[PDB]
Order: sequence, then C-alpha cells, then structure tokens
Amino acid sequence: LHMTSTISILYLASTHLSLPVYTCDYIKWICTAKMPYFQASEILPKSWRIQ
DNA sequence: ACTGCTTTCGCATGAACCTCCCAACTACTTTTCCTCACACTTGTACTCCA
Repeated sequence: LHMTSTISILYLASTHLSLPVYTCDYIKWICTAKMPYFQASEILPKSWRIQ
C-alpha cells in the first residue's frame, strides 16, 4: 500500500459512478493541497501516529 | 648546679572534594517500506537471390 493507493481506489469509485473527474482533476487537487494527500500523517491520526 | 620546655588552665546558660556522568549540538546508521528496468526468447513480420 502507498498514498498512490488511496488515489487509485478513489478513482475507481468515481469511474464506477461514471464521473467526468480524472487524474487530471486529482493531481490538481492534491498538488494544490486540497484533499489530505501530502503530510496526511502529520495532522490526522493524533494518537495512532506515536505507536 | 638552674638549667630549658612543658602544660594545664579558664564566667553561668542561652544560640551564635574530583573525576564522571549527564547535558546540549551535530552525523550517520538503522529497520523496514513501495516502485520499476533490465537482460533475453519465442514469435511475426519483413524481402530475398537462384
């Protein structure tokens, strides 16, 4: 598993739903730091992070 | 002989350190992750050369 994996299963849930959203509109949504792809560990877990 | 050098003494009672090991500040290894390029071999396409 890799942070690329949480994008891939998000893309399959959007193309089974048959949306006009793509990796053109995923790499623009993560490099602009909109959905928590970069530094997701630093902010989100807060208790599982230490272990 | 009287020499020297001892020595014992003192107003109540009240209060009146040295290595060594831990710290800061750096670097360099540690302890597991996911992500592909490379080297061949069978295969299908090529045009022969008599």
